[PDB]
Order: sequence, then C-alpha cells, then structure tokens
Amino acid sequence: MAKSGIAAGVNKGRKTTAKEVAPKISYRKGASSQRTVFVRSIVKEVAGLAPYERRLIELIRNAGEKRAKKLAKKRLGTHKRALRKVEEMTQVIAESRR
Amino acid sequence: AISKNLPLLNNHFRKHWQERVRVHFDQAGKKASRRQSRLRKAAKIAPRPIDALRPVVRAPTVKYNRKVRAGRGFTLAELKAVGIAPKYARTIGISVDHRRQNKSQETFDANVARLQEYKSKLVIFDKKTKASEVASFEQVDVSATFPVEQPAPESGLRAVEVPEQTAYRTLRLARNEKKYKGIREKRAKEKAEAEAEKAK
Amino acid sequence: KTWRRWNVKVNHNEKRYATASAIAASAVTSLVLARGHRVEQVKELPLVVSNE
Amino acid sequence: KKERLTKEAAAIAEGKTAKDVSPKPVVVKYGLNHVVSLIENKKAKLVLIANDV
Amino acid sequence: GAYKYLEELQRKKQSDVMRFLYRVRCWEYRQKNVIHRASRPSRPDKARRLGYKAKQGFVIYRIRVRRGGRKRPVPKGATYGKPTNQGVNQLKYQKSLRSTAEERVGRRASNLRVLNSYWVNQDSTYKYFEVILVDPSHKAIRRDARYNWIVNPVHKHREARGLTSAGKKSRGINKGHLFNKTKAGRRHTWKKHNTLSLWRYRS
Amino acid sequence: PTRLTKTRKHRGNVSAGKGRIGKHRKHPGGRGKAGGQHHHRTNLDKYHPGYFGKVGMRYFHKQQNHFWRPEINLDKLWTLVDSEKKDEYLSKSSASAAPVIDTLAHGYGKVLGKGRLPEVPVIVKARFVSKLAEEKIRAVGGVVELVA
RNA sequence: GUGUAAAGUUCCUUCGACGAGUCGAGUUGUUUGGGAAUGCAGCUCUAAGUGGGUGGUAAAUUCCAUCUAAAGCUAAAUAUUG
RNA sequence: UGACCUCAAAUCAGGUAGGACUACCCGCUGAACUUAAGCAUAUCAAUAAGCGGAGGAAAAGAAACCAACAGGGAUUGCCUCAGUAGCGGCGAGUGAAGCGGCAAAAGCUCAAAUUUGAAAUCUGGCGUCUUUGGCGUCCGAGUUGUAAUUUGAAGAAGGUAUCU
Repeated sequence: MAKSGIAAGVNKGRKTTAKEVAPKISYRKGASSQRTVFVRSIVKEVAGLAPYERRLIELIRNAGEKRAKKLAKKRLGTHKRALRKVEEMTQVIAESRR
Repeated sequence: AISKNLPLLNNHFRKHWQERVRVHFDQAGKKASRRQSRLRKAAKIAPRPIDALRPVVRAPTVKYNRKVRAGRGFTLAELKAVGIAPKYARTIGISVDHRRQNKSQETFDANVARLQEYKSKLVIFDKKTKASEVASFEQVDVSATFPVEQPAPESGLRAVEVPEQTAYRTLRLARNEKKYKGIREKRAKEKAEAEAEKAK
Repeated sequence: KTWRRWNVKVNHNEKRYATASAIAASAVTSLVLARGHRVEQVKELPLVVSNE
Repeated sequence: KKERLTKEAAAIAEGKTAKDVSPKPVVVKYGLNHVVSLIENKKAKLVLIANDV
Repeated sequence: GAYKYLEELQRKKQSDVMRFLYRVRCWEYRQKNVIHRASRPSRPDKARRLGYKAKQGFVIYRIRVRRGGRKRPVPKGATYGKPTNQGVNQLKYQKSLRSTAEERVGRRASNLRVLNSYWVNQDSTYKYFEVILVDPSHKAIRRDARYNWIVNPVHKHREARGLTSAGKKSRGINKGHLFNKTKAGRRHTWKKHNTLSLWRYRS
Repeated sequence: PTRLTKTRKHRGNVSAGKGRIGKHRKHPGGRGKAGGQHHHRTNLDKYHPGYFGKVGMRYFHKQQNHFWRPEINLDKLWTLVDSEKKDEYLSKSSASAAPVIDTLAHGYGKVLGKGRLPEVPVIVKARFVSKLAEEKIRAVGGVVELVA
C-alpha cells in the first residue's frame, strides 16, 4: 500500500487503509487574502523604503547580485530571508523601469 | 576511599537532601480520602456515570505499536459519523478531542462502533421523566462497561506458503536499497543529463 | 529521623504459606494447648458450629 | 432618537413594521473604522479629514 | 477598519514617516516625567490587541526605563569570592526592561491592576513603554463579564510575580523540549527532581 | 536488629574494633573516588580496567524505543503457542494447516536460531529473523512471514 | 414563561481579516543534560504571508512531517516545620 | 462669547493601596564553608542569607506540543524511563525528556469585520421600589470605537430541506 509491509527499508511500516482527511483550517495560516494584499500595497505607498532596502536596490541596479545577497544576509540575518528580500527588490525595480 | 573489588557507586547525596525527603506516610489516608471523594462525586450525579466515554487509540512508537489503549476524545469525524455535534456530545458523557485526526480506517471504524455501542445504551431523561424511572437506573462504570480490548493476535491453523526468497534476504535487500537510495539516485540522474546533453 | 524504615515487605505467596500453616495448626490439640487455650473440654478439633 | 423610538413603538403597536413610518435617514457618516470601510467599498462621495489628529 | 492600516504601518519603523514621528515623540516623552499618565494610547491598535478598551477604568501610563545591563552593585568591584564570580561589568538582568517598566508603574499606581504593556519608543539612554492598567474597584470593570477575572485577589500584582506576557516570557513558560527546565516553574521542577521520594514499602 | 550487631559485642573494648594505631579517622584517602589516578590507581587498574577515557561516538538525544527488539530463540518459540492446544498442534500439523506464531504480539522483535525445533511445520510472524533461524524453520517445513 | 426568539443540525457557492523593535540573526553574560551554543537578558541588525516555528551536529540545495508564536481566562488530581 | 486638546487645584463625591504571619507558592538577587585528598574551571548550588508578590492552595494549562509510530493529543502528580542519553580539569562529580501504567479530568475568551435603516453600550447624580439589585430621568464616558456577531476545533455572507 503506502507502507512496505516490513520492518526495514524505504517506506517501512505496517500497511493500513488510508482514510481521506479534510485539512485543518489552521493550516491555511500563511495564505494571503485580498484584504491584506490591498492594505499592504497602500502602506507601501505611504511608508516608502527602509535605508537598507534603498541600498540593496542600488547594488541590484549595479549588477551586484552577489553583493546584494551578502548585504541582505548581513541585515536580515539568515540566508533564506535574504533570498526573499533580494527578490522583492528585483520586482520593485522591475515595476519602476516603465 | 576506593578499596576491594566492589562496584563503583553513583549515590547523588552531596546536596542538602535531608531537607527535601518526602516520606509517604499518608498513602493509606490518601487512598481512603480518595475513595471518599470518589463516592461523593458519584453520589452527586447519579445515575449519570462518573466517567466520560473514551475512544481507543494506538500507542505511539515502534515499541508500543502492538498495544492499544484508551484515548482522550473522539475526533470530530468520528462524531460526524454517528451524527453527534461535539458541543452536544460533551453534555452526554462522550469526550471530544479536536486535535486527533484519522489517517487510517481501522481506528476510525473501531471508535465509530464504540460510539454506536454507547449510543444504543444511552437513555436521555427530560422534564417528563419522573422520579421512578430515574430511580430504576443504576450508576454503571463506563470504562468497565465499554473496556478497551486488545485485538486478538493471530493464532490457529493456516496454510503454509513458502516464497522463493527468504525473509532474511528480503530484509537484507531492503536495508541495502535504503542505504544506497540517495547515491544511486544521484548517479542515475547525473548519468541521465550526461547522456541527454552530449547526445543532443 | 522519620525516613527510617517502618513497614516491611513480605512476599505474597510466603504470607499465604504462613496463613495456611497457621490454619492447619489450629486443628492440632497439642498446639492449641501449648498456645494456652482452655480446650480440654472441647471433644474434637476443629470446632464447627451450626450456622444459626 | 427618543422621539423616533416612540413613533416606531406606536407604529409596531398598531401593526406596522416600524420601517414604513420612518423615512430612510440621510446623515453624515463618521467614525474612523466606519469611514475607512466606506472608502474601501467605494460608497463614500466626499471625505473630510481633520488636520490635527 | 483603520486598525489594519495602523498595524501594517507600525511595522515600517524605518520609513521616513515613522522615523520622523519617533524622533518627535521621543523628544516629547523625554521632556515629561519618568512616569506620567497618558490621556490615550499612542498606539490605539496595539492597545486593542493587548486587551485595552475605551471604557472608564482602563488607564494608560507612559514610563521611561534606562537601557543597558546590570552592573553588580558591589563596593569598588570587590566580590570576595572565587574568580568565576569576579565579574562586575557585562552582567545582565534576568528580567526584560518591559517587566521593569510594568513593575515600577504598578508600584506607582498601587490601586490598579497591570493588564499589559507595549513598546512605544527608544533612544540610546531610554526605552519608552506604555502600560495598560485596570481599576478593579470601578464598577464598569466589576460588572464586565470579560474582565471580572482581574478582580480576584490571585491577580494582586501579577506583574511582580511574572504573570504578565513579558514576565511569562522571562520565566521560560513555554511548551516543548526547549523548555524542559522551566515548563512548570524552574524552582518547582528543580525541587521535584531533587526530592527523595520514600514510600511505606520501600522499593 | 541492633542487638545482633557487633557494636553490642565491642562494648568494653577500647577501640570498637578499629585498632589502636590506625585510629579510625574521618576520611583518610579522600572522599568518594578521590585520587583514582594518583593514590588509588593501584585499585582502579586492578579491579576496574577501562575506567578512564573516552570510547566511541556520542549520540545526542538517544531514544531507547527505537532500539527495542527483544529476542526469542527457536527452542522457546513453541511456548508462544497456546498451552492447551500445543499437544494437539504438535501432532496434526501439516503444510495444509500449521499453527501461526505471532512473536510481535507477545512482545518480541527478532527470532534467533538457538536450539532445535519439533519436526512440525509452523508459520512464524516476526519483525526480524536471523539467517540461521529462518533456515531452521524452513527445514521443518515452515515459513517466516515478515510483519511490521 | 413576550421563545413569530435563540441555538443546533444537511448541502452549495463565494470568502475566510488570525497579535512587530516581534520572530529571526550576530555578539556578550549567565544558565542548562542541551553538546558549532537549552533558556533568559543586554546591545546591534531586523522580516514575511503558504508565511512562520520545531524536527537535539554547523552550512547550502530539495523535500517531508507537525503545529500556528509575538493577547487572555480556567476547577480536580499536587505542596504544606504557619 | 464659545467648543476642543493637554496640564492643574480642591478638607470637592465616592473608592482603593500600604502593614502583619511564614510551613507550602511565584519571581528577582546571590555566596562561601565543603568535595576535588593541593587548587583556579567544576562542586556545594541555579542552594543559604537579602528583596518583591500571593492563595487556600499557588503555579501551569487547552499545543508555533511530542513524535517518526498502524502515530499520540491542555496542564499537574505518582510509578517507570534512569543513575540512563548526555554534560564534566571527560577528573571529582552530575544528569533530564519522549514513550508506557495510573490519579484527576473541562473547557474556552479577545484583537483583527460597516450597527451604519439610526452607540443598539457603560460609570455617576437625582427619584423610586420589593435593595449583593430593578425601573425612570439627567449629565457624563465613548466614534482616536462602547454593545450584538466570530476565534482557526473554525467561521462569515448569501441559498437551502425540514427537523430538533
């Protein structure tokens, strides 16, 4: 079935008849909504950009993706959050070239 | 300080342990008063049973997979199957657990049958119910009336079917496959791009 | 100190051994007399009386 | 509001719905949450914002 | 509602607008007393999140707390002990400045119950907090089924016992394997683990 | 009982059995395992070899439930058969109908192959078997069924 | 009893707001069984929206499982040289 | 001449806090003797003394949990795990948790939603009654948000078949 039926190897365990589960509503926590997107775009218009966000955009403008990634990781702290930050800055530039 | 052929001991008594010695002289008194509390609680709510009905669940881990024990509450799906709202179910002696889900069908079916057995014996009083009818009932023990029972282990006689490959060989092959799955996948993949890029 | 050992564990089967041995001894007249009972005017042991 | 409530009590006593006796109000919408919701639903026609909040 | 906009804007603390507002408000708060009464929350949305309601009996106090660590208050730095205990500088207080702010405000307004607190501003020397307090003798609190709980005497100076959010954070009251020593109180767990439990029939 | 101890017999004799020269003192030699490498080395070397040092790799957060696998040998495998049907099973068993022994339901992890079996087909259910144990089972006409 | 009330129960569609100087990161100190760092605290940096946390060896790449933090209340089983 | 905001005063109307006790409880702060046959890390000990805060219990508590299973399911305690994984001049020492058996079992509340065809909410004064309060009325609070509705286990707005 979904288990190998023996006590060792890949996908080990006892076979059972899987029952379909309706996903919990709490699992939808990270989902975005129309309300939060609309509000977040308005606040971005009002707030502007942080000093480090402005500096990042210039590095991306100067073809310094490797430079921009290191600054973002120094600022934000982790590599995963830096990768997302550098991207939304690339989208910001892409939406200001027109 | 170290003499003769003796085991080396770990006696953790270098703190002020004599200030934290708890002697259970009150074990018998606690037993008696626990029984008195139990009696008072039972007599307050009679003939309604003192225990809520509990489900039956599989014990977690590889060591306790075999055993089956009493759970905390019937899942919302199990109560859905017997048509009892959880808010209502809490009021008629059926325990509810919003946290548990049913990935399998065996536990779900066992708990559904348990709920049906309970619901069959349930008699719900009302305003029209009089003192004589209520008096004709006895306070049962729900846990003993619906005990958690281990499924019967396999016994008896069966036909013998001998596969060609031994069980030991099967286990050895499963171990080897699991051990080298990643390296074989990496090798096969890189060979795939090697033979799909230079053959373009 | 109060954490001196006060109670003693006895194996349950050994305790039952002793109970059975004492019950058996209750039917020996020499043992009942040695124990100190005035059983010289009881005809036989054990002494069994009707359920009334 | 008390006078309108008395009139609507008389109307509901005589068996009308208390909606058919009083005309629909046309008033100034105030309150920050209420007015923001009105703006987001494109229902407001004019907004006046204080300069000293 | 505007609370969503307020909540999202307060997260842009390095924007020009919020930087300007923080400059102005930091100066203004630094001019007033260390503890003073605020007529209204300077962050109404944040106050709503923490349980504040615009009712009579809810009070807001702004307080100013000094930043940095805790120098060991020994005369001339002499500790009279073993060299592992000779440290005087680079020592840290085990409660956050948020807890200190709540405790001092609760001491000043002794007839109120500290409900919660939040961060409002910051400079080099001070952190600024706003503390939400409740009057338990006001009838609008005593007749409110959603806040009657704080009238019970077990909540006397809950901030002095670490029962506020900041205090429970500093006590390590959380679930899981990362909080094994402090799930049910550090000292209670220690006492449980350092107790010799002897029964009548010793095993 | 204090009355059977030698303290009651040492009454009247000066040193209480501790000697006049040695003079029973507080802690000559140190407390606990003091000096295990200096003046108690001659004891630790003689009676507890291997005491000092590290061997092997650490195992952070070792959960012993993973390593649960109680053994049962083949000479004891027929005890898991129901006692009252053992004699009947031992006589009529054949490849068409052999007793089934679920070792897992009795709390065993691995079947090992020590001993000899009755010359009777059996169907053994185990999580694990050794190589020799399964050879012996098939030699009497049985089989091993792997379960999980 | 003001029950043309409230509450629940089936299915469909569209939605479904969910807590920021916080999470997280570095460093310092203390603490822990927690060991390339268990918690706590100071300082500096400082988020996101299927995002975030955890999965006891640091890092990158790819998955999986499991919860939903930064707001709050709650008896009993437990302690008790007053 | 008036509102508003902020800040005051009053022997203003009515309230509230402090202090005592110490066995248990919640925090902070914090040693050294001692052990290591010396001693500095360590140990004693996250203890004593010191400070702050309670109750009849307190705390914790309805998962940003444990797991890796065929999965369990708030918190607490016991038995066990276990003198174990681990930590440690890897020396002296120290040292938990998951599972399992049991005792007791109980679950929930806000913020974030436009009532918008009507601030529907609340303190106080005054009057009255049958007074742990009810009713009426007048100021006041409150739109920088008091009620009703929802809390992720969901739920909302429409539509739906009737039932309970």
